[PDB]
Parts: sequence; C-alpha cells; structure tokens
Amino acid sequence: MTEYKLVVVGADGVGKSALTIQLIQNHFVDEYDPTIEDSYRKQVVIDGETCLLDILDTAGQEEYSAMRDQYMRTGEGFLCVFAINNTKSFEDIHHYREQIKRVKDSEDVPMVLVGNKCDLPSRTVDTKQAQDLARSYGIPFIETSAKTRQGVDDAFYTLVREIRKHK
Amino acid sequence: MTEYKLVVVGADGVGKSALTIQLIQNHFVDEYDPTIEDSYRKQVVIDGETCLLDILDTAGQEEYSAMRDQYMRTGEGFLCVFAINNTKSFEDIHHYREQIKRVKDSEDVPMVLVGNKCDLPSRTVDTKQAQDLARSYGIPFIETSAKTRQGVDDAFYTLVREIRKHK
Ligand SMILES: O=C1N[C@H](c2c(CNCCCCCCNCc3[nH]c4ccccc4c3[C@H]3NC(=O)c4ccc(O)cc43)[nH]c3ccccc23)c2cc(O)ccc21
Ligand SMILES: Nc1nc2c(ncn2[C@@H]2O[C@H](COP(=O)(O)OP(=O)(O)CP(=O)(O)O)[C@@H](O)[C@H]2O)c(=O)[nH]1
Ligand SMILES: Nc1nc2c(ncn2[C@@H]2O[C@H](COP(=O)(O)OP(=O)(O)CP(=O)(O)O)[C@@H](O)[C@H]2O)c(=O)[nH]1
Ligand SMILES: [Mg+2]
Ligand SMILES: [Mg+2]
Repeated sequence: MTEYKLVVVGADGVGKSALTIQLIQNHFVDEYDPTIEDSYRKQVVIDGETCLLDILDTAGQEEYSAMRDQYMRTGEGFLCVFAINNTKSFEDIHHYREQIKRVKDSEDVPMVLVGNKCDLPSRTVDTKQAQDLARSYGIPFIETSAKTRQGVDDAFYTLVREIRKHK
Repeated sequence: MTEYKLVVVGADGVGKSALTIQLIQNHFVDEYDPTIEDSYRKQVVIDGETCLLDILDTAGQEEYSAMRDQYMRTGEGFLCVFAINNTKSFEDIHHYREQIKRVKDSEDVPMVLVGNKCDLPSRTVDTKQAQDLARSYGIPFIETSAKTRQGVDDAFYTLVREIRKHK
C-alpha cells in the first residue's frame, strides 16, 4: 500500500487541527487547543487507489519553530493553511513556503494553498489575491471550512494527487 | 520539560482511541474507526510538575501485530486496556503484558491495568477478578469510562507516576 506523508502547516489559529479532525472524525472542534505535534495514519480510497495518509498536524506557535526542519525533510506534501479572516496568516505562507523550499532544496515541492474559515463573513483576504499568490507558486488553491466540511476532502485529496503527479 | 512516552494497548474495540481522545480533546467519540497508529502530544501538570505526554494510540487489530516490537522498545509506560463488558478483551490482557515484559526483558515495566466502559450496565468482567490480575502483576488497576470521563485523568496520571517511580 502506497503511503503519503502529508504535513499541515500555517500560523497559530488558522484551523490546522480542526481541518484534520473534520477530515478524519467528521466533526467540528469549536475549542482552541494549541498543538505541540499530533500524527494520524488513515486508510483512504483516492481515484480508485487505496492508500495510507500519514498526516502530521503541526504547531503554529512560533515557540516550536525549531521542530520544523525535520518534519519538512520527511514530509512529501504540504497543506499551507491560512485563515481568510487573518491577514498575518496569509503573509506567513511565504515564510512557510520558503522554509520548505530551503529544507527540501527544490522549487517543485507538492503543496496546496488552503484558505480556511470560508464560512465566516469577516473576510480580510480576497479570494483573487490568494488565487494570484497560488499562481505565482504554481500550486493549487482551495478555500475550506473545517465547520461545514466545504473543500476539506478536496484539499487533502488534491495534495495526494500533487505528490502522485510529482513522483 | 520532562517527556513521558505512553503507549495505549489492548484488544480491538476496548476504547483505546476514545480514552485518548477524551483525555486530550475532552470529547467522546461514539463512532468505531479502527486505528492503524495515531500519536498525540499534550502538556499537563502532574503533582506540581509541568510535563509532556507523548501518547501512542495503537492498533488493537491483530493485522498490525508486527508493529508492536518497535513501540514496546521505546514506550516508557503502558496503559493495558480491556472492556468490562468484553470477556475476551480481559483474557487478551495477559498476552499484551507477556509481550511487553518479553521486549523490555523485565517484570518491572511501568504499566496500569484499565477497565474501560464502566458506564455500561452489561458487565461480564468482575472488578475483583481484574484487581486480582493487577495484583499478580504488581501494577495499579483503574476502572474508566471514555464517555463520562470517569477515571480517565487518573489512569494517565497514575501511569506517569509509575514511570517516575521506575526512573
Ligand atoms: O521511537 C518511536 N517513536 C514513535 C513514538 C511517538 C511519536 N509518534 C510518531 C511516530 C513516528 C513514526 C514516523 C511515521 N509517523 C509519524 C510521522 N508522520 C509524518 C508525516 C509527515 C512528516 C513526518 C511525519 C512523521 C514523523 N516521521 C519522521 O520522520 C518525522 C520527523 C519529524 C517530525 O516532527 C515527525 C516525524 N510517540 C510515542 C510514544 C510511545 C512510544 C513510541 C512513540 C514510535 C512509534 C512506533 O510505532 C515505534 C517506535 C516509535
Ligand atoms: N468558523 C470557523 N472556525 C474555525 C475553522 N477552523 C478552525 N476554526 C476555529 O479556530 C480556532 C483555532 O482552530 P485550531 O484548529 O485549534 O487551529 P490551529 O491552527 O490548529 C491552532 P495551533 O497552531 O496552535 O495548533 C478554534 O476555535 C476553531 O473552532 C473554520 O473553518 N471555520
Ligand atoms: N459506553 C462506552 N463506549 C465506549 C467507551 N470507550 C469506547 N467506547 C466505544 O467503543 C467503540 C470502539 O472504541 P474505540 O475507541 O475505537 O476502541 P479501540 O480500542 O480504539 C478500537 P481499535 O483497536 O481497532 O483502534 C466505539 O463505538 C466507542 O464509542 C466507553 O468508555 N464507554
Ligand atoms: Mg492545532
Ligand atoms: Mg483505536
């Protein structure tokens, strides 16, 4: 069985854990419990192929910024998550992408730009701006909601297709 | 900060995942999703000491019986779980105990016997029988419910106290 090593990255509070928990447990976590580092091994069927997703739910807190190098080295694909109502989280994407590109020593790293909390009316980042940034990176962009499940399966499955399309 | 590697072991369906998820997320999972291998890191305060719990939620399914050797070598303490309404799960306990003791080459391995699903009225395993088995092992015995949260914090904290004694 083919294994896919996925890493969920982004600023503290964007919904990395809620997106991961929504995908696996089909429920929305309203509580904010800062992550140190959690991992999940889940068997899924993507495009008729049964595969194992090894998902790493990382810390957004800058206090764990030294843990990054090792998980970026072993990670095969990166879900770069920002919140559509948090401008700093969108700006932080560039830093996460540059660090991934540095560690991996490649400009062609499987990545998906994720604009989470798309259920919220308090938007600060235009869809077109996020789309343009994803285009400058040459990566897909998906708007998601860990609450409604909108784009959640699509974000994770697109990332697997990116790793597969790269291999 | 002191780290404690905790391994949750036991028969398929005893509530290893529900106990782990209840401890960390303060949420009861009603669904039965067989585990491959999940890991969680949680910062807690035990007896005035701030520590990090590195919890491995293992597969109860006999199909992943080869994965055991590695995590039994690195695991510092083991939560051995059975369900009070499942006689076979209680009988399987001695097999987990005997494998841990074999891999560690010691009869003094930090362990806690856990009697889960104590919220259920359909009991088939007597508390006295489980207490007597824990006594033959020289380990603590705690009855728990991943649904009500009864004994959950006590089971994990007792295990940490067991590792601290051994160290
Ligand atoms: O020595 C062991 N440590 C593991 C363990 C953990 C940490 N859990 C995770 C597991 C790790 C495996 C790898 C693929 N599963 C974890 C996983 N999924 C990923 C997805 C993307 C990128 C990296 C990873 C990783 C990690 N693998 C790396 O190389 C790596 C680099 C930097 C990271 O920060 C994270 C990872 N907690 C425990 C508590 C008690 C007992 C054992 C443990 C473990 C498990 C096991 O069955 C047998 C032995 C061990
Ligand atoms: N409305 C809405 N709220 C969300 C969404 N995703 C996450 N949240 C909320 O945002 C808060 C933070 O979510 P969380 O999943 O813990 O974010 P995180 O990026 O993992 C935080 P850390 O980096 O510290 O681990 C929570 O209160 C959660 O309910 C979403 O898609 N929509
Ligand atoms: N009433 C009650 N039900 C429980 C309790 N703990 C677990 N369950 C239920 O038992 C079922 C299986 O629980 P689960 O946590 O997946 O057990 P597991 O030992 O992890 C199964 P696997 O070994 O395959 O990973 C679920 O439906 C769950 O809700 C409990 O304390 N009380
Ligand atoms: Mg988180
Ligand atoms: Mg389980």
